[PDB]
Amino acid sequence: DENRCVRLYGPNFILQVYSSQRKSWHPVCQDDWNENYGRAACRDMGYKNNFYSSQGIVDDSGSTSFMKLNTSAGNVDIYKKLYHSDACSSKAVVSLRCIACGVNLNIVGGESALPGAWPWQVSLHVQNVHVCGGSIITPEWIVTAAHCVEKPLNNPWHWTAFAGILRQSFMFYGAGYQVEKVISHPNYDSKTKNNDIALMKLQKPLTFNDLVKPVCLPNPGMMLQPEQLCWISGWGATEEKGKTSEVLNAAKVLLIETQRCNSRYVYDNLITPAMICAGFLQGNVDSCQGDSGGPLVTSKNNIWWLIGDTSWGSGCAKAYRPGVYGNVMVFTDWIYRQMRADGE
Amino acid sequence: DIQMTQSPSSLSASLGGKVTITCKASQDINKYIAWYQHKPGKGPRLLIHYTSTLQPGIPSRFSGSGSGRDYSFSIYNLEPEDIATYYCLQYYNLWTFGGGTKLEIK
Amino acid sequence: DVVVTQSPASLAVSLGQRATISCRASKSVSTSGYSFMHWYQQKPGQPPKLLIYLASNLESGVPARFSGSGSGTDFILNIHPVEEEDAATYYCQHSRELPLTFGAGTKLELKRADAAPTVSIFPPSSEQLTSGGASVVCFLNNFYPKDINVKWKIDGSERQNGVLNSWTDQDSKDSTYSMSST
Amino acid sequence: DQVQLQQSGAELARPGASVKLSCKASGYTFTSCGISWVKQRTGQGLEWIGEIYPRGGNTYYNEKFKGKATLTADKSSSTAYMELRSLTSEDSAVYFCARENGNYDPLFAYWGQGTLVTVS
Amino acid sequence: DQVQLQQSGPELVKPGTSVKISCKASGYTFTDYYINWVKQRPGQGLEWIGWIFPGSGSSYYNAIFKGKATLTVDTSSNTAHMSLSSLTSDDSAVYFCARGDFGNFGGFFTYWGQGTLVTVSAAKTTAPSVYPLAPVCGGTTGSSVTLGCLVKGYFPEPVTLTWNSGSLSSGVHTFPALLQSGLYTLSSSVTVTSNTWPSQTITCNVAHPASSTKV
Repeated sequence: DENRCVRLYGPNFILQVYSSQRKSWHPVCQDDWNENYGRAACRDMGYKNNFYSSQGIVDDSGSTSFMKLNTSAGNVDIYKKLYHSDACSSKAVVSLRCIACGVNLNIVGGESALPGAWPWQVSLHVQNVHVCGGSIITPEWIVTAAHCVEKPLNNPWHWTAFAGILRQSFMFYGAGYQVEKVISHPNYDSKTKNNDIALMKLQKPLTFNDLVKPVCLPNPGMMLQPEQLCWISGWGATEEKGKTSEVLNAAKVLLIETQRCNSRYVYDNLITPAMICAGFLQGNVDSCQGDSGGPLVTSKNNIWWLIGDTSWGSGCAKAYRPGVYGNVMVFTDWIYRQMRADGE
Repeated sequence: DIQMTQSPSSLSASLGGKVTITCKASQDINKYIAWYQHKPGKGPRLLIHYTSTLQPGIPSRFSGSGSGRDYSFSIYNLEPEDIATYYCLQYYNLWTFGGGTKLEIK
Repeated sequence: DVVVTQSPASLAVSLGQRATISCRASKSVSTSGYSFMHWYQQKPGQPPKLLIYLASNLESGVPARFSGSGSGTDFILNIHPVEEEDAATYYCQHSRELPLTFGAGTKLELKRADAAPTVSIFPPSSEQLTSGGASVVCFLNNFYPKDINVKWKIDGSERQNGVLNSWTDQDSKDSTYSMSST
Repeated sequence: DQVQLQQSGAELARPGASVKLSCKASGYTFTSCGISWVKQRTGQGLEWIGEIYPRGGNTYYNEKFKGKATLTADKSSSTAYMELRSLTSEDSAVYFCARENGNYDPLFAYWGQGTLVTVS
Repeated sequence: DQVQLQQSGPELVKPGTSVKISCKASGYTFTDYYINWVKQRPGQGLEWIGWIFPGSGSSYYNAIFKGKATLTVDTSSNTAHMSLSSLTSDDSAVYFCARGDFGNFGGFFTYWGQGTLVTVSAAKTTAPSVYPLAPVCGGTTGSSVTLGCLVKGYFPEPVTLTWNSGSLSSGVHTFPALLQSGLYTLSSSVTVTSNTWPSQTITCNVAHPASSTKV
């Protein structure tokens, strides 16, 4: 089954369709575009009746060839009625937001977070005790780390997620959401964490208020700076080997280039293309133990994107040891596959 | 919600003549209008889709047209078989029907 | 669980003085930099009124005389200067964990110069005897302190039998008391 | 085979009760397309209730009918359902089950035979 | 748009039954704040029943009230309900609906309701008998004439009292009612200048919510 033949590109959510004739992705044209076609495209990506809006935007990508729509066709697929074209009647392409995400109301050495600042933050408990966190990306799905749900914890009935709550003493049974499924990455290597990402599904979909909201996943072609201004949060130990924090802290870290994070005085080429370091080589800010899987978000275009998820580290209050996170950008396709293949 | 206002609400037409039923939209539906027949108990039948196409096996005397927010649908040489409550449907954003028009001979 | 203990059970202070109410907890309520001890104020017939939250933060719309301090297990509420309107019951509340609990309260009292009651005797009205019941009511007004007693001299002869007394609360305008004997 | 969308027979129920209509579909891959429910009233003309997609259960509803209707489907049996709650005096319509041509052609070319729902 | 929490009125209910206390919340985004419930027996301090998250509906019941008070919300109308089950004599108290902080981070209640007095007894309702009180002619020394009103035998608390349709409030001493022989008796008084009593109309007004009794 191969059905990831449509995608959104970059911060503007430029809908694209794949053409084997040119073996390239071409943005769709806005002329004669049905909005129900946009709804269908959103469903074909794994969105349970989640559709925000479609609008025409002058192409913000770098494609000279487009995909015009044949309105004389009928009862065919999206790729069947789209034909290659080098221009648009209206100088605008299709922009497709398939969900309302990325809006928020606005850890060692990280100031406490206010309610509504990081609504996607999740605290996952195993035995009424917080093990690690995740990220709300959909009323049902959560993005976390694979090393969190290693055996014996790979069964879905151990876990209960507490989203919308910032206090760990107010996370009582009957406040969280039982997890239906836990879908770790098949290519997760425990010895050397490479594809350390995992999912979680809830029996009861989350209701989104100012306190609870999703975080946009990174579409392809997200031009991020070599040192982009990111944010982290979680209930980790504020002191090396300290106890779990009662309150949800936040910190302002900066992405570190992979070419620099693999030097000899650093993790020494241990970082694979599936991982992204963040933090400071000087130190004083990192995601310590207890906030694994936690969000690493970045703001761009008024949207917070799940850049990565906490994976591992060699120490928190240390220099030349930035936090290492999974590259959610790499895993977005697998995430979409697992979200589509729900039920079958 | 793309509302639609179909007029005239009813028309006593002349057999063997001509008639045109007007439908208008609350948005630009990119000519994604469809016209359905409605026999009293034989279920609706699709006649026109996209303002310019008649679903195969349908009389050529049926034809519609339009653009923007106002659309038209006309049928000439009226026969007894054409007595029905015609509707305009937009499938540009979700789905919406017209008000319907009773096409009764005079 | 945490049980807050609030002492004293009552504190009488002259106007213009400093009134200190102390609340202690079974275990520390301070963690992560926040001291979850909050102070309220309830006046007769009114719902409580959050004065201080998180043990040092003054709620908007509260006079600056009220002051909060403390950490861990020991907390204090200060009122200085004490105004006549400050006579109420003050509750300390912990929100460190669940279930949240309140203190037992500390009824505040105002010290003022003593005044004698303004006695009044009201023989029963016409409407009362139309049903066959009798009741004589005596009104004592604007006296201090509230530890006052009365006795009846119907026809000049002492009588106790059924005696019913009712006191008001410290007035916020004169800090005095009132009573009714019937 | 002509794509058939046999609906349940006409039903009646007391006001404030619930009626669960069914529309069994044959002649096409039930999971490939989507199924719509269209209301047909005397005086009020035709109306649109919502859409059910058997592949994943994705549902779309009209503003009026939120809560009043609950679309449902079961892929294995190959038949879709629509549940009406708190039926009242005005919920008496000939509800039509219609299959849209395709996911990229939301045209109601095929319709159910109709199920006259009346409220006591 | 000042925030307001408006509870229902007093309830006189028989032992063993149940009563549903409502509290309509207005002036703020309902789902963003927790709504707490607190009990207070007459002169006995406050007692935390539990809270309920309007956004999700998660309710925490203090172990004392678990199985006695059930918390539910009406998000559509922005209202919160509390239902007390198997009411006994002890259940009678004043119940306050309060709104916690923004995220329920601090767990402190900044806005409260007016309270809802719950009386739980099998006694039959009665109507107050108001007997206006006027001074004697043999004790009119100076000008400090005192006049009042007496309410006796009514049931149950509370009863509204007023003077001159609210035109007079200074010196209005309303004294608490007392359970005398199984019924509640309430009194009041007023002090004004002697020259005003004959030239001005001074009368009291009552309003018993249970059995409407203006007099």
